[PDB]
Amino acid sequence: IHTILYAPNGQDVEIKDYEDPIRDITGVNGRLHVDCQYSQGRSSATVQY
Amino acid sequence: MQLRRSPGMRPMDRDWHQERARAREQAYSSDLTSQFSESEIVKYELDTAQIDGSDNPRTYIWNRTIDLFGMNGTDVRELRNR
Repeated sequence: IHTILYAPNGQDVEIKDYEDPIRDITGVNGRLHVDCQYSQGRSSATVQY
Repeated sequence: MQLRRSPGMRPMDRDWHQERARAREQAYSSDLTSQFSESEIVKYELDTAQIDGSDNPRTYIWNRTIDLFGMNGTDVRELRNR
């Protein structure tokens, strides 16, 4: 089972601070690109109630 | 003989330039009669200055009645996308 992480500005989560150029507002914004894929789904079993 | 007011000499007067620069900066419209003295319009040839309010900074500065966000005094021609 693969978790695939992509980030344009590094390896991992990117957090950016900013001021609004006009409005006396400050913010913080996080991003990360993620997918998850089985290489072999047969390698896995759920347990059911 | 030429005098500083005489029509062929106006372009050499520093003050004719400086006052035409003022007139462009203080106007809101090409309507000179409303905004200037007859004396100023004649002395500085304001008919021939490209006065239209496009050079006045107050055309572009925001001045809203209520200012919750510090928006007042911002000038649109200083923004990122200008």
